[PDB]
Amino acid sequence: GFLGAAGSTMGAASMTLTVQARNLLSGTVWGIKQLQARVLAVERYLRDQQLLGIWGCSGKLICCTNVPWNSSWSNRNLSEIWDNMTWLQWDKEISNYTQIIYGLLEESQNQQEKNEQDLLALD
Amino acid sequence: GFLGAAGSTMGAASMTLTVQARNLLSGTVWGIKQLQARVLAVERYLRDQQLLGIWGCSGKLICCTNVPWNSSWSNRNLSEIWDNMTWLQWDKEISNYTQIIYGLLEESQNQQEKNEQDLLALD
Amino acid sequence: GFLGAAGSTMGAASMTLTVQARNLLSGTVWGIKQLQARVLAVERYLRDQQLLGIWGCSGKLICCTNVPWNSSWSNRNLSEIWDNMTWLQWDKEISNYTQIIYGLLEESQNQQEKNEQDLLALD
Amino acid sequence: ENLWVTVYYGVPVWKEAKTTLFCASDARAYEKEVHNVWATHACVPTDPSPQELVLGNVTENFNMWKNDMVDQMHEDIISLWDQSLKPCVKLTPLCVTLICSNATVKNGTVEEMKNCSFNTTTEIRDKEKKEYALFYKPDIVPLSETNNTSEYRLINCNTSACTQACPKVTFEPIPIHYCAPAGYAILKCNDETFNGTGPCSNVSTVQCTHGIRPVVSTQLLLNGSLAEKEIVIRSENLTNNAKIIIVHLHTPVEIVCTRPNNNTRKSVRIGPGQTFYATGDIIGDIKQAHCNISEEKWNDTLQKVGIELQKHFPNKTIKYNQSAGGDMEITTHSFNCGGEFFYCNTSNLFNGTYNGTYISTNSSANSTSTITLQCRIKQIINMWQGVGRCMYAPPIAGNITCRSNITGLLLTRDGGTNSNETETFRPAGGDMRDNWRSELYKYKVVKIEPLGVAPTRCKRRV
Amino acid sequence: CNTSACTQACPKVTFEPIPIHYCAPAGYAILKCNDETFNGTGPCSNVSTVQCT
Amino acid sequence: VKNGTVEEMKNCSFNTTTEIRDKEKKEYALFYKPDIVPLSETNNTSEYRLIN
Ligand SMILES: *[C@@H]1O[C@H](CO)[C@@H](O[C@@H]2O[C@H](CO)[C@@H](O)[C@H](O)[C@H]2NC(C)=O)[C@H](O)[C@H]1NC(C)=O
Ligand SMILES: *[C@@H]1O[C@H](CO)[C@@H](O[C@@H]2O[C@H](CO)[C@@H](O)[C@H](O)[C@H]2NC(C)=O)[C@H](O)[C@H]1NC(C)=O
Repeated sequence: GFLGAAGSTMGAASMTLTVQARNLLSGTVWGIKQLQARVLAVERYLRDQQLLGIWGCSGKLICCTNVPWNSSWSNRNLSEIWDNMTWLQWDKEISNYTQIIYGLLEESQNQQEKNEQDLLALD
Repeated sequence: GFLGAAGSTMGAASMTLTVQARNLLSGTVWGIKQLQARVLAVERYLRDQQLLGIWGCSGKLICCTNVPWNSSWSNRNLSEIWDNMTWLQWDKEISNYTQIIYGLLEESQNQQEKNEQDLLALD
Repeated sequence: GFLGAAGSTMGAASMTLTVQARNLLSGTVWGIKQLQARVLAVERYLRDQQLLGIWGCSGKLICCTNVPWNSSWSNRNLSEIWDNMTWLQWDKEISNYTQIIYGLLEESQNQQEKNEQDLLALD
Repeated sequence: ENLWVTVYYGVPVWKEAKTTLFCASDARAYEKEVHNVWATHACVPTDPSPQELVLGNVTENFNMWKNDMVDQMHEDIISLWDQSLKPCVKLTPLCVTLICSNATVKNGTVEEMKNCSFNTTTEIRDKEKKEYALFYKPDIVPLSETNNTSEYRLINCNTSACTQACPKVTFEPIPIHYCAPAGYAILKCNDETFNGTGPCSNVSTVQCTHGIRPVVSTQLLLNGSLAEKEIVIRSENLTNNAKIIIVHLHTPVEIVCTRPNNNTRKSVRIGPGQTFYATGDIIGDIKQAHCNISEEKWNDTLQKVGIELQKHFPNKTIKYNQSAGGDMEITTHSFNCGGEFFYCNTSNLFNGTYNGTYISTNSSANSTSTITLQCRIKQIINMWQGVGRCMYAPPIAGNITCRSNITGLLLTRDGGTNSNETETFRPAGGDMRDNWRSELYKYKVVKIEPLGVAPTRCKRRV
Repeated sequence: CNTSACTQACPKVTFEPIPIHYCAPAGYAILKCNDETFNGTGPCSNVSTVQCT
Repeated sequence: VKNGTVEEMKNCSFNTTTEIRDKEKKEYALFYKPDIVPLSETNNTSEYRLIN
């Protein structure tokens, strides 16, 4: 199912993610707007892949990072997230702090890359 | 050569694969069909890269996996594959069991990712 | 800044590279040439990513390799590169030997991949 | 416990968004050279192999009146109709000092036709000859205010020019499907008690919509979908009488229209290499084209609609009356079938009342008591204004009949004051968006956002 | 003037049959048979990959 | 309009096709002198033409 994991818990929904990112081509051309859907879908996919790659996450959907989790973002227990809450509710509740997390991930990835380059080279 | 490895053995043909995947842009626009070739080529390339990436193979053409090889698929000796057989003949002989291999690779990659996430975290 | 690192030294300019590779969509369609900019930008981005990936560098902007640096290419000291020289001047001075470096990187990546495949398998 | 941020890709999270969908049709064969206006020329063949997967733990809000999908469908239909009228002939020299005579046809209750002779340009473009044709009275206007009963003119040539419809295209409303592009999804509400708004407890993700019939109608809905359990009433706001109230039936009502006249197709060389088709002569007697429905079933359907309406109006009686005046294109049920455009006076249908007493028609083995509506056939069509409205529909030889199913009604209330418990319902028409609004009310288009962030107890392996 | 209308050819265009080439798009290839005894069908023992015709 | 230093306009009457495309009526309009040219080289001060 394309959205078979929707409605389940976050832990249950964190499985078989590959079916969520296997969109293919469709339709026959009638005018320029038909091709605009294809090119904008390609641009969105490339944007998502580039955003995921600049954080040090390439080729893997699940990617654990080293940025600490601030308690002020959600301030809810672990049993309130992965046991009963759904992904849509969690996204609606956490969308207010996406930019800070993205900036922290970018800074952490750059810092880790620079530290790796410094430590590997000086030996 | 774009197809210089064609006609040789599988072992001989498993070299300089980079020349097989370096297609670039071409042509000047006359109508919408001229641009349709470009966008469909881009879509095919993205589809191939996404299919290769969901198996745990990103940025590498040769990618050894952990899925066991069933003897019923080919039931031929190793000397009958990498010594005299060509890639076209092998593809024509093995195209009947591509879906099973793809599904096994997807399941194995998901299982390995989940096991890695579980083992790294619990330490 | 999109080009905030321009004009500084190579060492100073080798920071916050992510802002240099975060181009997104823009414009509304008027004719086919408007869409041609989008598709050619996508093709150029895919070409750059493919060229970077065939050298063994996927998902990382900085990528140290094992190819030796020939002294005949620049024959200048390390203090003449990373201390005062800018990226534009360095590119204008080093553009005459890009093809040799690209070929060496491709050959080295293929050789390393084959050696890894041989050494991992025979154990 | 200490938590760390982790990014997940391929997450089923969606938000409302706007996008252009793709039209699709079944595997229809090309058959003859004649091809449909909106099939096998601007859409793609589809495959019903993917099914609607039901999400059993989601509560998604749905809206009907605030939806751009119907607007996009209307724009696409307008664009297709504009495109179809380009390659067909431009006519031009037809509107001249037509000389119309009573001819062999004599007085009668039928709408009748006028035999008009006029000068037409022959194959030589600097020479003229005499030709004649039969025209409908609504398509004929007196030339000047002066008293002259012999000189007439077409209704056109005071407005934008007219393009004759090609004879090699058909106006058959074949079903079509709407499919979302990549990265988008379509959610369908399977609940049968959907009143137009509010949450849906049974949602399903579907690849494409079902067959959508683009039938052109104003007062009634023909060849539409059927309700699951009972008649369902939809309206943006019952308090506002200016709005249009839709009633979706549960059981269809059979309707049979017919044109007993046996017309003859003529051919006149109007311009070089382009022909003009008109009615040459009528063979036999002159009769009235008419539509028939069954009186008992129509009365039962009206009573069902009345009891359904009485839920919102407990202390007010229901009354059905005629349309509130207007021009012929507004007050009459206008539709097209077989290639001919009919305008039927529906004043004899909506004549009744319901104050809360149920009446059942039992026995009546000889139930041939039917209700017949007279209709007027038009050739000049101005269905969509401001986009090349004028169109000439060529006539078709022989007598025709069209059997269809009424599946919905469109009504409008009227105001009142001082404890006026005699509110009445009248037929409604005009805007064409409402016709297709009742068919795509279940589908919502959403955009998938696969990037997500969650806390979990893990760290990068260094 | 008994059939469809006629359009005069422009005097500023020429009908010279200049040679043209056909090139496949990206992801496709063109195979040319170099055998001189090709009767229309059957296998080719001398095939060559070419960018354009 | 009479003589003056202004560029002035010419009042020209002509036959126009009415709503009937095989009938003509008389109409008139004011046109600028640069937009009006004599029809023919022959001497005629009453018959004129558009510059196009
Ligand atoms: C409609 O009018 C036209 C003439 O305006 C009729 O055509 C003429 O009919 C008479 C009677 O048969 C013939 O003698 C003439 O030769 C016809 N003239 C032409 C030019 O065809 C025509 O018959 C009338 N149609 C009807 C149904 O009365
Ligand atoms: C032209 O009219 C005749 C009769 O007036 C039609 O023949 C009838 O068609 C109906 C179709 O529903 C049948 O049920 C009847 O049995 C037919 N015969 C009679 C005597 O009514 C004929 O179909 C009409 N032309 C077209 C093209 O439909």
